[PDB]
Amino acid sequence: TEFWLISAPGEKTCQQTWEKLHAATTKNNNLAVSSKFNIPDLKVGTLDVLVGLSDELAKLDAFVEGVVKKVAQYMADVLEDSKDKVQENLLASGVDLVTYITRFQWDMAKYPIKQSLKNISEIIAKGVTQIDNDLKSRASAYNNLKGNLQNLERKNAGSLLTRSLAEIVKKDDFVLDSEYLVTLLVVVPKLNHNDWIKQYETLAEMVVPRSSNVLSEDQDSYLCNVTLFKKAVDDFRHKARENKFIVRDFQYNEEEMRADKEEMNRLSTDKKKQFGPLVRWLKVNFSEAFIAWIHIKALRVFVESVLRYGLPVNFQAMLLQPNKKSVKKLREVLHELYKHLDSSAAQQEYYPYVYYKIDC
Amino acid sequence: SQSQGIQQLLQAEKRAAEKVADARKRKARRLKQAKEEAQMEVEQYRREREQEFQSKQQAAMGSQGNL
Amino acid sequence: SQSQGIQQLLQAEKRAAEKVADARKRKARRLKQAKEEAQMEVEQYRREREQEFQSKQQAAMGSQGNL
Amino acid sequence: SQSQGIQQLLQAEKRAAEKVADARKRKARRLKQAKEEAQMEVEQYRREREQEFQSKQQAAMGSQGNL
Amino acid sequence: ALSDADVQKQIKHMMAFIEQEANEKAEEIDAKAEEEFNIEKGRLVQTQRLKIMEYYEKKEKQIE
Amino acid sequence: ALSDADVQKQIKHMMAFIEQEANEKAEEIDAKAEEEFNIEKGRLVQTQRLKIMEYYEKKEKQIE
Amino acid sequence: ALSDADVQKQIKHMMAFIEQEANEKAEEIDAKAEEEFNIEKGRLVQTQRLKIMEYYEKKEKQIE
Amino acid sequence: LAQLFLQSEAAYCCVSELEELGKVQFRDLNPDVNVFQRKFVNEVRRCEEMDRKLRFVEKEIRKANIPIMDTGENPEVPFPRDMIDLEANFEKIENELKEINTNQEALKRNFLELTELKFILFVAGVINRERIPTFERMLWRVCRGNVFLRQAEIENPLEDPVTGDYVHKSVFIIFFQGDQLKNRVKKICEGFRASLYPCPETPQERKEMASGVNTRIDDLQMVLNQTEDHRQRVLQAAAKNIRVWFIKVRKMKAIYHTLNLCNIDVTQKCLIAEVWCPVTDLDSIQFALRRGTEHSGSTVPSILNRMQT
Repeated sequence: TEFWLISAPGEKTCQQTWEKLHAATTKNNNLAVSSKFNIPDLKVGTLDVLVGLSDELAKLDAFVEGVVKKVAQYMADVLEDSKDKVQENLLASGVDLVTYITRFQWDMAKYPIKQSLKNISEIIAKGVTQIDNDLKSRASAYNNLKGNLQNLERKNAGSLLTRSLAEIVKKDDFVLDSEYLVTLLVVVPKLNHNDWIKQYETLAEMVVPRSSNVLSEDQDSYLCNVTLFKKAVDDFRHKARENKFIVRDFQYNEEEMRADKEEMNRLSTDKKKQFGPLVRWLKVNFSEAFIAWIHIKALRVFVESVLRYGLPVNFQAMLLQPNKKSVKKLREVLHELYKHLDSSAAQQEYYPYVYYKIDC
Repeated sequence: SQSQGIQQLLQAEKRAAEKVADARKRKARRLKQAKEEAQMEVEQYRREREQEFQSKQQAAMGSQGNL
Repeated sequence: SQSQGIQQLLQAEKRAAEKVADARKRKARRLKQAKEEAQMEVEQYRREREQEFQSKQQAAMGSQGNL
Repeated sequence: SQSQGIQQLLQAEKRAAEKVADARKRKARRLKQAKEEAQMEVEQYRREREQEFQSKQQAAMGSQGNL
Repeated sequence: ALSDADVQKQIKHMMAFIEQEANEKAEEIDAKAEEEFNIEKGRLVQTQRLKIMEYYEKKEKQIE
Repeated sequence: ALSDADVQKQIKHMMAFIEQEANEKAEEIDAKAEEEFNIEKGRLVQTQRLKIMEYYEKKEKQIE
Repeated sequence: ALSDADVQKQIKHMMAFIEQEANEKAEEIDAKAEEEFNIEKGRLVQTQRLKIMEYYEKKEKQIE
Repeated sequence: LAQLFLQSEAAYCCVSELEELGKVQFRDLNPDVNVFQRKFVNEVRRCEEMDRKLRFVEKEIRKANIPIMDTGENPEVPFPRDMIDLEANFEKIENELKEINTNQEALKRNFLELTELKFILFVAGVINRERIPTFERMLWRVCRGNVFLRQAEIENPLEDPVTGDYVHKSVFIIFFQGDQLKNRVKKICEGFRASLYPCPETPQERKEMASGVNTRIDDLQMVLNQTEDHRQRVLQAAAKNIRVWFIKVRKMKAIYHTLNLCNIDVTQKCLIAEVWCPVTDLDSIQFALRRGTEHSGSTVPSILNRMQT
């Protein structure tokens, strides 16, 4: 959606109209899209003030541009029923960019037609500041959801040495409620399954050989429970370390297992419940920020058009969609049309016409 | 075969619970008995002090009368 | 056109001076009118109230005389 | 003879050193003498003033007689 | 700029800006002046009315 | 991967360890019970014997 | 071209140089000694002579 | 060779005369002893200060293209102690030139500045006209066409203070009534090499002010002419003194060097040195010793003590 918004000296509205509407006059030999642009008539009491506002407007322009890019990123970021290449842009007030723009009007909703220029800028700035903070809080909530969800994926992921055993260990196999016999969890390579069972016996005194039994298998190792007298566990685990064996210090905990299942379901549900309304809220913020952006461009248009021409202020402008590889010619035509009207002495240094870029 | 060894251990633990609770029950009975015996000793001790009291009181009365 | 442009500038500044001085003059006159009208308002208020008091006083003296 | 000219000059230096050190010793001696002589002078002054006082006292007794 | 045509046009435009601001400002000044006229007049008048009210009360007080 | 004899031996040993503790604990509880019997008994005895001692001594003074 | 006797004469000269300084220095030292002598003496005699006189004058109080 | 015992006062005269005579060489008898130790440290430092001052003045003299000859004074070899204070007086002379230059440059800047008022008599600046093309265009774009372009030119200008270069000025200036834009153009025009010194006013009072400055400027020029005349008089005077002093100072320092090149005796305020001298010149040197010591009031024999070694 890259369009140039062009300001004209406006010496004759019927003439500027001809040079902008007529098929014989449409830019790049009528291949480029050329739509007229209008704003309500507005007056600014002091041009020097207008100048200050011009600088302010450029700054606001940058701010809201940042804001809308942030917005684009947050929508892109959720990826709820969407992807990077599908529904990349949203409608503003239900229509597309070109539609919005051509139907763009200064919104009393944004500012009184009698509102001061300063005040208009203020309204826009306050609005987007409000948008930015909304984005800050909702994005925080999004990131918090994403973070804890991945944390949970990790918990239910990985090898048997570190993975949660909630799905693996059954109350009937884990030795529960024994004062003297403690169960350690050991992970033995499949090729060494029988070996570590024998090794366990050699880890501590009074360690019962062959009690080691595999509860479940991993890709590299089997996870087995070993039952032993509590006093010997210190010797059991130490010698296990000596044999390059990792003994898992694990206790059955019914409440924790349920707690984790509850968090699993809770977090997924909140995720869905949040994204639904999150994105609807974000969608409103988007529409509002785009409308504001165009409002800003139009104000810049006001400022600029006044600054080049002063009074009277009928302002003529074009919204142009350049054709591919014809922007040089488009510029050349506009240069031919307005250069002699802009100045006898002769862009930013000099400009036959004032334009700004749209790219969304 | 590991489950039978487990059951034998569990039975041993059960016995342990019965045995310690039972020793504690005896301990409680012995304590009540201790209070009972102490009290029996006290009743006899009181009787003895009392006999001495009664002897002295009657004896003091008659000697005071002789005065 | 250098000299005509200069004269044009000086004339604009002159007009500005006239515009403001005259506005200040209009403000002063409007303020004077305000004082004249307030005095008139207070005068009518005063006359009426004094008259009301006198009427009441005349009635009061009549009431007082009856005896 | 260089060594001898040097030694002769060193002897002259030695004498110079002796001459001023001896002068400082004399200075110390002269100062103590000054203090003792001063006191001796004080004693003479005292005797003279004592005499004047006694002379005056005898004259006073003589002179107060008339008054 | 260099061309007399351009600088003269620029001057006409500037003077136009100067005039527009001057014109708007003078009307603004007179309007506020009228608002203050009515406001200040009333303020002083009401102050006096209250003062007269007190003279009245005293009148009322001396008799019965 | 071993014979039933080895598990039977090891479990017999574990059971013996528990039975041993089972017996020792009850014995320990009764021995302490015997100690507390005598300790508590004496405290009670001395407390009241001394109390009546003082009671009656004062009465004896009153008698004298 | 000049004899060892004239070198000897130069030695005798420097000796004379030394004697002159020796004399000047001793004289300077003795003169200051006499100055310090007189200064301390004067201070002492003035101090005591004044006190003696003061004592007698005060005694004039009984005579007068 | 021989051990020479020279009384201090005589020693100044003797070293001076013998050094000019040039037939004897002294050895350093105390290699472990520094100039501080030899007690020529004040003598050498003094010489060094005088030297630095002389070099400074000399440089300035050369700058002035003064035809100093330095062909006189060769045979006088003064070695009075009073020279020590006179050398300082020489420095004062040089110190004055720095002050003159200091004032002259300061004066030049005001001159460099004041000429601008005469060219002055919207605020147009004075530029070196090297970049008036972009000066004007860059100001246009500050707010294009917002104020009228003021054109000012200076013909037969004064040496530009920044470049000391005379070049006619042709300047296109933007001046604004608004404060934000005037501040803007101020920043733009100042970033450019442009001088915006004056603040022109319609009232003739400002013209009267410029007339007054023009008067002060002429007075300034007259003062510069006076400062320059003194500067010139002092510098020619220095070239005359400096040719003599180069030798005087160089020689006294050399004398001091030799005096450090000695053995300091303890018993006498006399220095004794091992001096080598050809036999051929032995009479010449004894007569030289006589002349040296004879000038001096102490009339120490100043004998060369011949020894074998």
